[PDB]
Amino acid sequence: LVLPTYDDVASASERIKKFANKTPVLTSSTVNKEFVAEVFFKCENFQKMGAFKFRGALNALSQLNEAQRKAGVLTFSSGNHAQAIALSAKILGIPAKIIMPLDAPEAKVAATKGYGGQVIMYDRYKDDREKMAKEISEREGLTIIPPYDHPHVLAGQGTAAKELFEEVGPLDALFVCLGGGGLLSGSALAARHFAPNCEVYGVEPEAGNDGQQSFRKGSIVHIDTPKTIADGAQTQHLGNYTFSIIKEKVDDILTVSDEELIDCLKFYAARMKIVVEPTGCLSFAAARAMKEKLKNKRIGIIISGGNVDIERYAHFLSQ
Amino acid sequence: LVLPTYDDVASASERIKKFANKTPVLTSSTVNKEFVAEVFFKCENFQKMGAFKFRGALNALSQLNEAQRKAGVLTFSSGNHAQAIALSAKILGIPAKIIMPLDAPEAKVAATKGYGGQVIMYDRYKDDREKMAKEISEREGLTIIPPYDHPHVLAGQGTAAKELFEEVGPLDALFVCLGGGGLLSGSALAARHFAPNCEVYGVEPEAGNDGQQSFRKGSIVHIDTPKTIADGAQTQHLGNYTFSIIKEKVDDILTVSDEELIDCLKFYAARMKIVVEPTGCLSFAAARAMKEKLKNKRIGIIISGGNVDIERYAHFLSQ
Ligand SMILES: *C[C@@H](NCc1c(COP(=O)(O)O)cnc(C)c1O)C(=O)O
Ligand SMILES: *C[C@@H](NCc1c(COP(=O)(O)O)cnc(C)c1O)C(=O)O
Ligand SMILES: [Mg+2]
Ligand SMILES: [Mg+2]
Repeated sequence: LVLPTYDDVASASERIKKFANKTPVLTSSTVNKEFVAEVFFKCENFQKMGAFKFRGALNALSQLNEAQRKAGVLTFSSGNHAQAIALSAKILGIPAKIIMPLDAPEAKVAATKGYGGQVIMYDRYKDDREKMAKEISEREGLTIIPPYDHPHVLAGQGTAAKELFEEVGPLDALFVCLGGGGLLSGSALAARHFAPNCEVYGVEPEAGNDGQQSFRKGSIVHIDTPKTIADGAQTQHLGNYTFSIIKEKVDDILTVSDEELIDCLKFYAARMKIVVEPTGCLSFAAARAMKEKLKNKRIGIIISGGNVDIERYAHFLSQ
Repeated sequence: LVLPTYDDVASASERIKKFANKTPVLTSSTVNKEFVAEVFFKCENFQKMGAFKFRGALNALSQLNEAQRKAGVLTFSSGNHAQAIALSAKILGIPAKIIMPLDAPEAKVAATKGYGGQVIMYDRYKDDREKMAKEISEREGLTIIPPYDHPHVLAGQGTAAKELFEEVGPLDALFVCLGGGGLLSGSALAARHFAPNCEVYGVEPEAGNDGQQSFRKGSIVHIDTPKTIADGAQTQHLGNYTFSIIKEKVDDILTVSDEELIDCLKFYAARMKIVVEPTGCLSFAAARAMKEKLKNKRIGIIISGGNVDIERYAHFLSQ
């Protein structure tokens, strides 16, 4: 397995520079005073299509040759990669078919269809979406662009962390949300380059801690689809490419409860005035849980996305 | 009445440069495509203490001499000026007494007390807060720093628009929220300097359209405290300083219903991933109402603040 390196992340910055947002970095006096540290939040919830996924989607599709682009692409996603792929595809004039979980946030399904993506659904807790993807693409001659286990995809995701380090310099610790591992693996590549001594932390919801288990065990652990509000991290196992990198460049994998996620979501709205989806609350929820360790340090927090159904979001804020 | 000019706004930029945030400017593809225009949002909901008020408070208090600072200051506010004054006062070691409406968002009262401000309350719909302010300050020897009708205060507020023009250049139109007129007057001064031909629009909630009435009539119109969710724009009349400027440098005053505000609040959360308080939704709500007029133009939208009680905010999002 030929693994991507930091070079690919740097090259990805160039391919997306034309359409991606150089998301702002926010800081909070309450957080810094509370943590007795300097905390920097990379806001991918302000990225095109509301999440960091646009980076990986565009970097991947941009490397498709003329025949591939015209032939069309296929992907499976919990919603954000689906939107990112649809948007990127429309921009490049590429036909796109997307396989989405039936219980995906309606806002994610709607944006995907609006961007021009043909949606097909699956049962997140019982269906084998990859098997569906493979067969469909094999039968229709479509190029599969995985939501995370692909060199171009993960290298692209790493551009967010790249921008964070270039804007604020080396950090003592970096917290990243963890689903399949594309964001974490890409971020780890950036971290090792800009700050080789940065502690890189992956964060998964407690019910879906396969990644953590894999990291401890040394091999990929498979679990049944986890029940959690972090709808963007219900993966059953890590990707092969992503795990190979996570295994060597990640320092630890933490978990937080849905309860902790909700408190974090309320914190973001109330104190930082931003809308963050549950999955985007993993990194900060974990950081809060270990504030004692972050005293007098510089911490980076990746805010992966803000795509939620408003009705659902209002409900969370009400807890 | 000696009116402040753009010079004061420029000098205010210097006095606050040490503690104020140079809030980011956001743009949205949905908005630009919907409006067929380039729309720039100045996010004061990311300012220190969650609103644009920090600018005017700091600029004013920074111009207090040693005796005045030690003597302490007093103010009356619906909540944001209260927080801004409290924060600014703590930074400068100034004792601060604040008069707040009993039905002010609990988050605003709490932050004011947390910043170290002594709070005293009044009945927004029946009490004469200015009379209370005058007597209390006269009896205790305190310097009154008005929430808007004061040269330093309004000049300070104008620094947000100053940053907006310096960052994106002249605009065809600028929408600003309107309560007492400090933000609008200050913004108008900045607009006339950076883009003398910019259309400057003030926006008030329909029930509290005294400002609009004043602008048409040519004199200050007084109304009973308006009932509206725009808790930051329930002023009964415009300030003397602010109206004198609004009268000469503002092109029109528009109104929007609370219903329109709620739709705007949901839009900000859903599409732009930011938390905006009802009062902060006036400017954009109006702009949407006249999109036809903004076609193929460059529009500036001031997002004045994001201070809301989460419970209340969740409730609005649920409509
Ligand atoms: C790819 C998947 N999106 C997931 C997601 C993550 C986790 O990313 P990784 O799966 O490990 O790469 C973190 N935050 C958010 C907001 C989202 O969506 C998809 O959408 O298909
Ligand atoms: C000063 C007052 N704050 C009001 C406010 C406005 C309107 O400002 P002007 O009163 O005309 O200067 C617009 N948006 C927000 C969010 C707020 O608070 C106060 O807090 O005392
Ligand atoms: Mg997992
Ligand atoms: Mg009014």
